[PDB]
Order: sequence, then structure tokens, then C-alpha cells
Amino acid sequence: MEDFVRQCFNPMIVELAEKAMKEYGEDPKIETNKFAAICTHLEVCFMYSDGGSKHRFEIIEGRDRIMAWTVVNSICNTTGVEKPKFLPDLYDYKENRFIEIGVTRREVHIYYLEKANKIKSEKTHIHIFSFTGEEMATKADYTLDEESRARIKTRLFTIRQEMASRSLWDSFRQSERA
Ligand SMILES: Cc1cn([C@H]2C[C@H](O)[C@@H](COP(=O)(O)O)O2)c(=O)[nH]c1=O
Ligand SMILES: [Mn+2]
Ligand SMILES: [Mn+2]
Repeated sequence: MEDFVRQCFNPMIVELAEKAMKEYGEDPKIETNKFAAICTHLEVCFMYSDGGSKHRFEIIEGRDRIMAWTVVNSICNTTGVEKPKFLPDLYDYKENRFIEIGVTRREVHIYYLEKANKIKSEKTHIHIFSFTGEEMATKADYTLDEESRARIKTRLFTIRQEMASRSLWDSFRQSERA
């Protein structure tokens, strides 16, 4: 699994993921499924941000904490949007709302409710993806065009397929907890 991550994700993504885990006191070489989940999530976030107009999205995930909240607070101050309690993943300039992205090894609906329950904030939009082609977004508003979405969904299947061809999928798939 460690070798899989290092081969399938780019070095920038792998460095951010390694850093995030170490910040929690976890070793990417040991909690290898979490390493892969974090990389996959980061990758999805970057793809989503590249999926509309140039400049449509501000990326929040992947920034250090200080720069993250600088972006968030600056956005809230300039748009008067409500200040979220937790850092979201992106801001959508066109819709004027924060986005929370989830990638799940379980099922799209359960993860959606878990995110909803954490968020509280009425405004932050939630969009969940799975590795089996499903998606789920607040008020069935999927934000991006279906071709952008299809590229994310396809990339996640392609990850799943690679993990399975290395016999990594079964363990990965059962590693996410409520
Ligand atoms: C906020 C947070 C996320 N994560 C992981 C869970 C997900 O795989 C990934 C992204 O989280 P997010 O979906 O809340 O943006 O980071 C942690 O391990 N610890 C944390 O404190
Ligand atoms: Mn995040
Ligand atoms: Mn997220």
C-alpha cells in the first residue's frame, strides 16, 4: 500500500498527506490505508477545483492552518458569508458558498449525513463521491458539469481497480469508521 500511494499520487499530494498524518501523530508507513484515503481526498479536491471556470474555486484543503483560515476569514469578510466552525475544502465564487468534499469507502448516504451532522452551518454545500460511481450533493445540486464529475468518478474507479489488482482493495474498503 505504501508503494501504491507513492506510485499513484503525485509527490506534492504525498508530501501533504505525510505531513497531515504526522501532525496527528500517525505514521503513513503503518496506517497505510489512511495514507491512501488522505491522498485520494486531496486529489479529488484538486480535480474539483480545476473543474469549472478558471478562478471559480478557492482551494482550502491542502493549505496550512494559518493560510486556510486566512483564506476563509478573508472570504467571509468580503462576501459576508457565515464563518464555518471547521475548515471546509473549497469556496465556490460563482455560487458564493463553501464546499465540503467527501470521498467514501462505505456508502454515499451515510457519509453525507455524517458530514451534515458535523457541519451544522446551513450554508456549506456537501458533495460526496464513492469509488463505485455514486455521488450525492446537497439539494441534488452537483455544482460542476456532468463531464467534470465523470472524470472524478472515473479516476476513483481507476484507483479502486488498481488497489484490487494489488490485493489492497479489501482492506482499504473496510477501513473507514463512522
Ligand atoms: C479534519 C481531519 C481530516 N482527516 C482526514 C479524513 C479524510 O480522509 C481527509 C479529509 O477530511 P475532510 O473530508 O474532513 O476534508 O482527511 C483526519 O484524518 N483528521 C482530521 O482531523
Ligand atoms: Mn478538508
Ligand atoms: Mn473533505
